[PDB]
Amino acid sequence: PMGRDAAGQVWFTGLTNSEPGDAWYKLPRALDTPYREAHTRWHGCFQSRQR
Amino acid sequence: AVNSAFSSRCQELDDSLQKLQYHLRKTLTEITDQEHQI
Amino acid sequence: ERVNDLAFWKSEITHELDEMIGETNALTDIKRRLERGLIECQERMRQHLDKANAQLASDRSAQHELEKDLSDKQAALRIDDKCQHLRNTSEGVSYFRGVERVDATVSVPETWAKFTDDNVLRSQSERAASAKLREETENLLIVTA
Amino acid sequence: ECLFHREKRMGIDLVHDEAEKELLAEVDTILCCQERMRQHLD
Amino acid sequence: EQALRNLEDSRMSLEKDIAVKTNSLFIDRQKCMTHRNRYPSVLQLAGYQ
Amino acid sequence: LKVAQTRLDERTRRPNVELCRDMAQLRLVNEVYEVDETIQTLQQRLRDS
Amino acid sequence: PRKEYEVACNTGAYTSSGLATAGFRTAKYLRDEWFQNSYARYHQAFADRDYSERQR
Amino acid sequence: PLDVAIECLTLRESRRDIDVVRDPVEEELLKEVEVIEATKKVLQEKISQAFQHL
Amino acid sequence: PLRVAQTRLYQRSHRPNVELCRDNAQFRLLSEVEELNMSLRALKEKLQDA
Amino acid sequence: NLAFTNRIAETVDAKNKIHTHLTKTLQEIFQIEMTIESIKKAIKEKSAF
Amino acid sequence: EDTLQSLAHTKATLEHDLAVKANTLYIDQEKCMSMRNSY
Amino acid sequence: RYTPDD
Amino acid sequence: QQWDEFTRFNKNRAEAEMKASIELREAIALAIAQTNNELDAQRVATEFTFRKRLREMESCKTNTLLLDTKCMDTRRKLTVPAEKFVPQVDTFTRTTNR
Amino acid sequence: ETESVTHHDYRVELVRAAPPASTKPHDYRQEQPETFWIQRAARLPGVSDIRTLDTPFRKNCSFSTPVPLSL
Amino acid sequence: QIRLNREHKESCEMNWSDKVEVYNIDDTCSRYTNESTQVQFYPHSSKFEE
Amino acid sequence: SIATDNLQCRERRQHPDLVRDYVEVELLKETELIRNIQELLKRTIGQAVD
Repeated sequence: PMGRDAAGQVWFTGLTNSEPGDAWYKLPRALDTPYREAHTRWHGCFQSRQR
Repeated sequence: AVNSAFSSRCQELDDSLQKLQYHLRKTLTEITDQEHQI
Repeated sequence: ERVNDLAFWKSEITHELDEMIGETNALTDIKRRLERGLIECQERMRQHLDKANAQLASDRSAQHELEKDLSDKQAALRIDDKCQHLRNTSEGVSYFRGVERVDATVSVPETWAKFTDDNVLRSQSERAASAKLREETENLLIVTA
Repeated sequence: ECLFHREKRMGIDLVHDEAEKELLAEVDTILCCQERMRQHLD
Repeated sequence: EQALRNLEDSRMSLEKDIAVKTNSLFIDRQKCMTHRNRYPSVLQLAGYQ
Repeated sequence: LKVAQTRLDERTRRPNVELCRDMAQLRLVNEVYEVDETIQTLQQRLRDS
Repeated sequence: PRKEYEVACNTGAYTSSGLATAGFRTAKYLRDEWFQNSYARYHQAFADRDYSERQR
Repeated sequence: PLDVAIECLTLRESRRDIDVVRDPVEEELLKEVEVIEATKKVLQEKISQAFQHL
Repeated sequence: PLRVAQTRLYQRSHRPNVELCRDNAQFRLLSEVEELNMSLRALKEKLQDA
Repeated sequence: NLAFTNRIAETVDAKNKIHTHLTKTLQEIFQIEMTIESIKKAIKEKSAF
Repeated sequence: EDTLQSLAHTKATLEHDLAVKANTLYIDQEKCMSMRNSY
Repeated sequence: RYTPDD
Repeated sequence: QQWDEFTRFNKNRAEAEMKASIELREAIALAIAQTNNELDAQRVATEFTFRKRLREMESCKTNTLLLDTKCMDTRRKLTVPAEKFVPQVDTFTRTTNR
Repeated sequence: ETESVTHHDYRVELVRAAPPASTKPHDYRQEQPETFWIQRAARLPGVSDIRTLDTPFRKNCSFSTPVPLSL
Repeated sequence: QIRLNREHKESCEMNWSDKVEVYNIDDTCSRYTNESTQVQFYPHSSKFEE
Repeated sequence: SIATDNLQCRERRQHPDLVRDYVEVELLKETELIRNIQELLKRTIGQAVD
């Protein structure tokens, strides 16, 4: 908030408070998985080209 | 010259910290007195 | 392939910007009804009115970077696409000399991608805070009703 | 909004000048005059 | 009591700054010179001339 | 070699963050150097002929 | 006034800040800026002290 | 989490009168703090060793 | 019709490089956008008095 | 509004001059390269005698 | 060819500058008349 | 970081 | 002898180093895992104690209860996804001397 | 009436204002004056070990330690 | 001469191809009506000129 | 490598405490110096072998 209120909380840039790794025991994919496709889908082709 | 500059900077930071604790102690004292007064 | 990464990225940004557009418009309507309530607690409405008004500027404040990101990236696309269509025996192919062992660049691709994500991640987080801010008003309004 | 669109330029084209000064001044004057309006209303 | 509230805001800001400064001091005081202690000697830089 | 360089140059015009360290630039400079020594070798062959 | 003064203060061929009409300054600070912020937060609580003691 | 713990401790100074008594949650927060310190030291040493091997 | 015009502009916003052309059609489409906004909030303000 | 109009006019003039200079430079480069291959022609019939 | 290389350097220079000039012109033309029309 | 003159 | 000597020496040095590599990597991974697990467990302990605390007070008092709820809503930030979290307690700025 | 003829008659202005720029920041508190000694601190006969920053003239009291008192 | 002719052929074929896609898209698009489907709200900012 | 790691470490800092001073400027200076020394050495050894 710009004005009478201002709070200096630190929002987390989610990259380590998650389990992006996949396995057959992880495929249930609970709806709380922070799985924005942005990095993950991009990570797919990124590692594919890097290989 | 790199090493010299680094030493100067860290010493300045230490001075700042000293100032901060100097303030905190009397802050606590004033809070206690104000509570006594309220 | 690099250009395809950009087109993929801009579509995400193109999408991401669009939600706050409607989010802001709905938030504006919430404001007008409140000043009607002023014309129609009274300390509480004006306090929340200021609270909601301060959020209004913050939303467009959050936009600032996104248009800045959209603007400068597509300028590079001009360079990339021209380089993409840079061809042998073309017109502009000429013998410049000297600038081969030159580098002053701050980019490791995955870093660039996340900085784009960081701007996005802050953005919709603000949008959610906008939605909840609306909800308290009507409940307060109904309580005020 | 005009000031926002004013900042999208880059490169050597970031010059600060009289137009920016006048936009700043008119914003200030709008604020002060609406405050006068508030006082004369109250 | 409002002044007391202001005082507690000031103090909490103070300890927040304390924590920040302590972290920064630990970082720079620990990593830099300890890694720099491996700086080579002028002769081997000159190539064991 | 002409066209390879012509590709190499204009990427320096990228503004702040899209300025990128890439497979493009590094592979390009490798190609430039390689064709340079290739030219030298062909000149040697021409002398022999 | 103050805003035009500060924007005119630093406009030379040297590196400048990210101050503009709106948005946020980039986190990278400068010596004088950090010093002035320290002095401001310094004097704030100090003034709060005698603010309270005048009612004491 | 260290910052959250510190902030909660700062809030808990706003306790009044007889309500200022020793609580096990305070000890819990302290234990949090020293656990954080130990983890910090451990990972610092790990990073140092890794750098030397590099 | 506002939805129609928005869809029109959006799908017109996909022409490759040079073929993306500026003409009088965009000027119009914009003009309908603002005039529909005008009619919209005119109806909205009339709703209050209704 | 007045100030902004003045800015408009000055910028337009700058752009016009830049474009003219660009065109002239292109044409002159064409001239230079043609002369270069002319000399490249001359050398061999020089060597023949 | 050294002379030609100098020419090419200058050419690239002003060719780049024209782009930002046009960018500023388009920004101004989009901005001004659109918002400020009357009062 | 720029004046009109230059 | 010298050729085989230095060749084998450099060889063995290389394999020893590449083994140290793998063992260090394993150590790093396990350390990260165990640290995270113990942090989470002790946090759950804190939350249990706080719930009990709330229970006794429900069994200046309103001041304590307000403080309890306001510090309560802080802890959820640790676990809730960042995109969703936002404070829900007392965005009523009572501090006014500024 | 003016302050005096001396001030009025002998008033000269429009001189170059402000002192020359420092060309680098300075803090009095802990900056020591350099010397022919200090610039050539390494190449001097009377200079001890260079292992303390911001102050070369610090005595490396290390060798002085005997075996019972070596620390 | 063979090489040069083939190069210019390729360039002209490229430009004609682009013409083909843009024209086909426009014709397929034009069939819309007001009370139709395939029509959506698009709050896109009219910024389509570089 | 040492200088690059130091730059990364200095980047690793907290919000209300991060500045721009001699240390990073000077670090850039040593980086440039190192690189220039490298190509100079390469050229010198080339002339030597010739």
